[PDB]
Amino acid sequence: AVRGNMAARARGLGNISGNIYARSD
Amino acid sequence: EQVLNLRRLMEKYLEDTRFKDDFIFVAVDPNQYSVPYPTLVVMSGAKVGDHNHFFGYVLPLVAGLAPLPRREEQGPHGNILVPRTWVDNLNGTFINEVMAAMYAAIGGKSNGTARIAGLAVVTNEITAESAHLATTLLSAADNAIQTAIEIRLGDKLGLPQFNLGMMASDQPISSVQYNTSGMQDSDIVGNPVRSDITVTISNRIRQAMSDYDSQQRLVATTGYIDLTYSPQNPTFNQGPVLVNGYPVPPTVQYQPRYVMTSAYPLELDAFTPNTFVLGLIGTIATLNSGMAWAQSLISNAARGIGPHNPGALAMVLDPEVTAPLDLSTQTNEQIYKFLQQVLYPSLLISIDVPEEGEYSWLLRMIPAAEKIYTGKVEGEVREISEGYKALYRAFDDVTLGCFSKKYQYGLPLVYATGNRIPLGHYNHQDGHRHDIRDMDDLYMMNITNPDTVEAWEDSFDRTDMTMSQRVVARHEIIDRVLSGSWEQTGWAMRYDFDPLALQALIEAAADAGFTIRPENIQH
Amino acid sequence: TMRTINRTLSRRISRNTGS
Amino acid sequence: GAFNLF
Repeated sequence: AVRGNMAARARGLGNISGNIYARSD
Repeated sequence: EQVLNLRRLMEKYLEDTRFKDDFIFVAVDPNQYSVPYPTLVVMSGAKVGDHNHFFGYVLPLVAGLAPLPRREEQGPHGNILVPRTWVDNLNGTFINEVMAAMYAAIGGKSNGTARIAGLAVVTNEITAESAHLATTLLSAADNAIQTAIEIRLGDKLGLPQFNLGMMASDQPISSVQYNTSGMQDSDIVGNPVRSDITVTISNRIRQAMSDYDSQQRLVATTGYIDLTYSPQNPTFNQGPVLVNGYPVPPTVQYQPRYVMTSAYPLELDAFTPNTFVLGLIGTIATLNSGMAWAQSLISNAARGIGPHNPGALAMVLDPEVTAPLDLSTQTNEQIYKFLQQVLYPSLLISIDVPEEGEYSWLLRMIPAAEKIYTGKVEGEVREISEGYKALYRAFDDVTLGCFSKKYQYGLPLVYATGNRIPLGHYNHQDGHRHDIRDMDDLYMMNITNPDTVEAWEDSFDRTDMTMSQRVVARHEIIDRVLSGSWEQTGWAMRYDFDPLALQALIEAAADAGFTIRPENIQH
Repeated sequence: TMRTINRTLSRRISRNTGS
Repeated sequence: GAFNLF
């Protein structure tokens, strides 16, 4: 067979919305 | 004699306050009940209408007893011996005996109703000089009982719950600390917990006229970073792997993973699932602020050769290399460039759920939401389970009803990995006790031979292996590595979240008027 | 609002007491 | 089993 976990790659969180951060001034 | 001392200390502490008659203590011992260990039960009641409702907290004491032996099981090839711990002896008979004792304590079935609100095992001896531990246990039991009462009867008793609307007139902040040398965090019993990354969420206050500055700390979270083997197959005539719509170098074969180990309040008196959701939101927001999670590996690389050296990946990168590389003389950007060639630019969010402990009652909701649909016959639309409903309701209530508009009802929220993780501690060479969870993939790469690494990864990844086989393999590897000088205390299970659900939750929190300003992020 | 959260969501036994 | 104990 083939070693490794294939489902773990698809569950990664890449980026989130930028509106959660407080705006300067 | 452990039950008597603990009960005496609790009663002595309570004798001076105004809550003398609010608690009932029940002692259960094997000489009259079918229980494996001596236990103490702390009970409290609440009255709605003309009915009484009682809730109890169970505290078995196992200090001074012999450890459990191994059990022989049935396998595909033959018979295997599986290790066991204290929690394995708490079956339905124990629950029935505890319920019978609780009912006998209050007077009978006609005097009210009784339910179990939590369970925690105490592995340390209790003497006549342990007032602090007794006070902490009493506080934890009271918090659990009050939270259960609120959850069950808030609508009838008019008891509110935390939500993001109470932080509208203030400025939340966050901070992160990377520490890996010295003592670690401790639990209520006093056992070490791995605390490689610590995140604190606070609130900023300024006086209107006097211009004074102060802050209020709410909750804290601890965890660490692990690695998972996940090679990419280009030879199957498939498209290239895209992360955030960007291709990756062909040499990347490892996926970073974040594991949460604990969460506790700092100045808040009550800890509810809503507070846990707030802490999770804060941790997610902080950890993604400019790739701040790689700072842990960058800092770990500054120590040089050691069990946590990230330079062991040089052997993966080049087969000719046979020794870990030393990166203590490289700049931060050089280390980042080196890491970019072997690691995926993404993070996996996971959590360890203990089978028993101080906050197991709170954290048991995550496993309950893994099963979405009950197989009951339906007229038109399939029925949805109760744990999923509870988790969805908590998520929607924290964000004031925006999660429902952002996320579709019925989509997955939690996945199960199927790995059972042991809990314990061992003696470190620096004179302190360290968490048994220090043994990970990097430790095997830096300390052991590639065969052990392959066996560890196969045990963590193979799908044609039962739970007992994986447990036996990991136990054998740990015993061989540590020469048998360690102690086990319990079990834990690992679950991970859905990234789409997390993104929807972040968007809903942003849409509710909640913002956070990290204060410690560098570069 | 956040200043008196312990009054709104109170518990009988508190871990911290102060001097 | 512990999660469904009580």
